[PDB]
Amino acid sequence: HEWALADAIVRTVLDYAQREGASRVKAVRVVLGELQDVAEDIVKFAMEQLFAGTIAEGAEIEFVEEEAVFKCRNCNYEWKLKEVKDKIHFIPEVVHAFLACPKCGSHDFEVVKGRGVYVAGIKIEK
Amino acid sequence: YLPITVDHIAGGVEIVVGDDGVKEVKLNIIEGPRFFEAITLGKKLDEALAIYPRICSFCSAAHKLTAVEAAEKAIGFTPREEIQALREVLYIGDMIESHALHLYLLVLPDYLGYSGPLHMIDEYKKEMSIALDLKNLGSWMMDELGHQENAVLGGFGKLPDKSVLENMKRRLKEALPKAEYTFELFTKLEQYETHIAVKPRNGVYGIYGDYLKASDGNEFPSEEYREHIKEFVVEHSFAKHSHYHGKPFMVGAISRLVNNADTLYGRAKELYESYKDLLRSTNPFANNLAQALELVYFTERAIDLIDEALAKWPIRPRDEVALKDGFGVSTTEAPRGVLVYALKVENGRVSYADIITPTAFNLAMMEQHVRMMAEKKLKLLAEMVVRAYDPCISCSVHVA
Ligand SMILES: [Zn+2]
Repeated sequence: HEWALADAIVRTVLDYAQREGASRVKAVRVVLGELQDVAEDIVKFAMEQLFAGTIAEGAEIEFVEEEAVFKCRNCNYEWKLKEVKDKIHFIPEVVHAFLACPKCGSHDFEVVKGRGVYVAGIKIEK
Repeated sequence: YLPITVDHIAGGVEIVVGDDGVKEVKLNIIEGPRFFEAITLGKKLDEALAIYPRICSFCSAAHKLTAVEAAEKAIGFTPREEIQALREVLYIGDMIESHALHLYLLVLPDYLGYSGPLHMIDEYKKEMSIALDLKNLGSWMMDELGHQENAVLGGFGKLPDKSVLENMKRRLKEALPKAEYTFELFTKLEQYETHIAVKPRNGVYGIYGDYLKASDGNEFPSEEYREHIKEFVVEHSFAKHSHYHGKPFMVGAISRLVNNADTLYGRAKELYESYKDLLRSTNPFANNLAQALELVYFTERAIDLIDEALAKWPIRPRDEVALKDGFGVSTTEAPRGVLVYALKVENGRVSYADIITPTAFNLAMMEQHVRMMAEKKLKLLAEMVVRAYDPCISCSVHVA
């Protein structure tokens, strides 16, 4: 969810600022996996709202979307999501069952990149 | 800027239990529509009116139906009685669908202990038949009158044929005994399992029905009043509770029955006069039963509205002229409870937007409804307490 994710981000950033003794936060850059169905505008907004009343208020939020990388072990083959994108309703779904390894015929492919979300850049003012 | 790496490890309720008893109960089940309230502004009135039904679209049609009202309430222009009654008809269909779905798919597995595929042949055959009939009826009403983008300000985009309306009336006439049977079935099943205590009820008050109204409903009613909303859970806050008159209160079918009892008529009035004791103003579960009663009332009233709609055979959607600096606060009565739409318009564009959901009203008392004393199993009881309020979606998590 957008608000819960943004809340996690806010709490985490405020905690880190409480660790480094930051007086104020000026800018925040967050890298998000494309597997997340959250809308960037909603998340950004929620972050902007929960930052109010804190030292991280008025910070510039920048989102960086990373791609998703799948790797099937049945033939040790790696492929991307954009390749399977072009091949309409309910297009996004859990890749666990929705799609296979396009080469072998077995769907047990391990998610390597694009599943998680992490903060990339923080502008600390102390 | 400076680049670093912090991997972030990423809807239900949480109850922390203990050997000496339960200590802390908390929930973060819904988000704030604030985002929409900030993106709908600056856009066209119709644009914002197209963005609004995105919030809790599980019951979409209701929102766009009160939004427009607020818009009219902003421009001062009043819709005709015919189109108003039509809005009330669509509203009724939505009500029927939502309540049928909720009551039968959620409350019946709670009491009958069903899980997995709800379709069974040993039982729930006639009940699934009825539920499907009601669902299909309501959804068909919404598909005919309303897919989407049908309801426009001042007047509608497209109106169905009169024959479809007559046939709809016939369908209702055929659907009534199933709603009566539903009311019976929900008159049979259990209340308070016990969670029963003083809960303020809150529901709008209309002249003939609790469908649409301009005055809030409480032991001390009010036409336009803003109640104290409290930001809670701040450590783990996802939403802000609401305190009417400085106290947790409840909305829903129960509230509409308590406040608008005398406004009721027909078979529903008789069933109410009969089961007057079974639905108490202090029990969350009776709401379910009440909804079943509302599956009867709104089935009959609709017909009258149709006979109010056939008062004028030629029907044409009127048009309105926008008004600058216009404040319009429509307070409707969604199936979830009273829904609030506050819209102030300036220069034909959105200036102020404040939308409040019934779920937010029920959240405080639902948090207060937890006097559950059991030793697990209790997750199911809590889930029944929650589904007694008809949430959009819910789940129980117990920390031991
Ligand atoms: Zn493979």
